[PDB]
Amino acid sequence: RMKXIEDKLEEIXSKXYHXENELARIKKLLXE
Amino acid sequence: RMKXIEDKLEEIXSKXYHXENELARIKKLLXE
Amino acid sequence: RMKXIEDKLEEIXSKXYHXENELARIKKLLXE
Amino acid sequence: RMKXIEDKLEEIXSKXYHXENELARIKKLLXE
Repeated sequence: RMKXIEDKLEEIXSKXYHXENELARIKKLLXE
Repeated sequence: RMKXIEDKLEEIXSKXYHXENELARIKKLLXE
Repeated sequence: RMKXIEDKLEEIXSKXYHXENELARIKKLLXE
Repeated sequence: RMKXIEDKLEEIXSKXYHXENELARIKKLLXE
């Protein structure tokens, strides 16, 4: 149930870091 | 619980703006 | 509540089309 | 309800593989 959905949403937290970091992978291929 | 999941989904709202804006970062590296 | 979370997850459906289509924006900047 | 939300979140699992694989599409356009 409810708490163990909340603790899936706080995984989908991890995937929305890994969104950020692996876009910021691409920006720094495109970079400094 | 339920309402404070809904108010996580409306964070995952924020990450799916930041999807958009930081793709639209890349499109404008690739741009005008 | 429950049904109106389900009908947020089936928005986050829409954002995970717009993931796809606006990556496939970038692939076709990078293209045919 | 609850279990069939959990089994939507474990689809949004599939979309956050397809995030990964179709970014890693772009990295290997940009590549080896």
